[PDB]
Amino acid sequence: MIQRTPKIQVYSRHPAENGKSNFLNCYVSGFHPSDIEVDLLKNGERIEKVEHSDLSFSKDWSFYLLYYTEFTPTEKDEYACRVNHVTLSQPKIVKWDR
Amino acid sequence: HMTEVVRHC
Amino acid sequence: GSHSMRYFFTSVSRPGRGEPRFIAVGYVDDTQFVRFDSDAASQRMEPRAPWIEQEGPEYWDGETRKVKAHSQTHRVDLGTLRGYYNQSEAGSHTVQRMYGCDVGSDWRFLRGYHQYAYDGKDYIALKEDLRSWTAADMAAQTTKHKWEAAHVAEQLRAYLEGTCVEWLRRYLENGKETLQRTDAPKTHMTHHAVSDHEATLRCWALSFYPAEITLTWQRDGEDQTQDTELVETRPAGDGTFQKWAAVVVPSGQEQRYTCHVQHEGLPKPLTLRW
Repeated sequence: MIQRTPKIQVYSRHPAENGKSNFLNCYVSGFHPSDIEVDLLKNGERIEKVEHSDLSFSKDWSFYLLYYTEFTPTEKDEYACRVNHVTLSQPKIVKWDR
Repeated sequence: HMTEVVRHC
Repeated sequence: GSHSMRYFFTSVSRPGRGEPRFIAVGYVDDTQFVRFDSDAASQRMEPRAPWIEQEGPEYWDGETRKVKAHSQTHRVDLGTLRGYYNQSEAGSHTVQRMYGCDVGSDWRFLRGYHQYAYDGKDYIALKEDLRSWTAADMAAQTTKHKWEAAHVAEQLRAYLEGTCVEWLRRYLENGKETLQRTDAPKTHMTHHAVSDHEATLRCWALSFYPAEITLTWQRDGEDQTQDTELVETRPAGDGTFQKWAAVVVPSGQEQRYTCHVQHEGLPKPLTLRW
C-alpha cells in the first residue's frame, strides 16, 4: 500500500472574458488510491451540473481526473474547487485566480 | 483493439 | 513523429459493497477513444472519439466481450492477491494493468509494454524483450511461474509486435484530421509584483497538441532553474493542453530573462522576453 496526495489546479478552458461562455476546470492528479471527492464552488456553494473524465493513471500508477462545468464569469463571482482524499487531514479548497 | 490475453495472476 | 496506443485498466475492491469497480480506457497518443465503466448502464465498450465510430458492430461486440473478460480476470486477481499478501477481507485494494505499443516516425514497431500494479506499486511486468517477466516481489514470482507455464509471454508478444501496431496504424489513418494534427502553443508572458523588490514573470503555453512541450527559463542566455516554478501539464477540456512556468526576478532586472518554448508545432523554438 503506497498513498500519494493529489495536486490541484483550478483554471478555465479558454481565456476568461466577463460575459463570455467558458468552462471552469479542476484538475486533480498524482493521487492514490483512486477514490477522491471533487466539488466546484461558486461563492462557496456547490455547483450541481459537474462532469468528469474517465479514470486514468500515469507511469507513476497515480491517477488523474478532470472535473469541469460550464460557466459565464462575472466581476463579482469567485470560484473554487474542494477536494478530499484519504491523504488529507481536512478537505483542501483551492480558489480560482484569473 | 484490446488483447485476447486475460490469464489469472 | 512517433505514436502510441495505450490501455489503462483499474479494478478497486469494495468489501460489503458487492462487486469490484472496473474502469478501462484506451488512448492513441494523448487522445482517449474508448471507455468502459462497470457501474455505467450500457455494459458495453463506449466510443470517446469521433473517428472510432467508423468501426463496425463486430468491433463493438468484440471489444465489449474482451473488456468484460479483463474485468472478470481482475475480479479473480483481487482475491488471489489478498491471499498472496495474507491481507484482510476488510480493506479496499487496487489492481492496475497497462499495455500497448510505440511506433516511430515510419509507423513501425519500436517498443511494447505490459505491466501490473498492486496497491500503488509494481507487481509484475513484461521485460523489453517481450519474452520474460520481471517479478517486483517474492509474491509476484508465483504469478510469473503460472504465466511461464501457460506461454503467456509468447501470445502477448504476437499482440504487441503485430495486432497492436496494425490497429494503431489503422486509427492514425482513420482519425488523420484529429490524430495527425499539430496545434502550436499560443504563447504570452505576464508580470505580477510580489514586493517592491521582486516580480513574478509567468510564461504561458495554451491550446497545444500533442501534450508534450518544454518550457525553460534563461537569464542572460544561461539556463536558469533557481527561484522558478513549473506546473504539471493540464488538460483544457477540448483535446488541447496547457502549461506555465514562472520565475522570481529582482525589480529592474526583468529584461535579463527569457522564456523558451519547444513544441512539435514550433519548428523554430520561441523566445519570449518581457
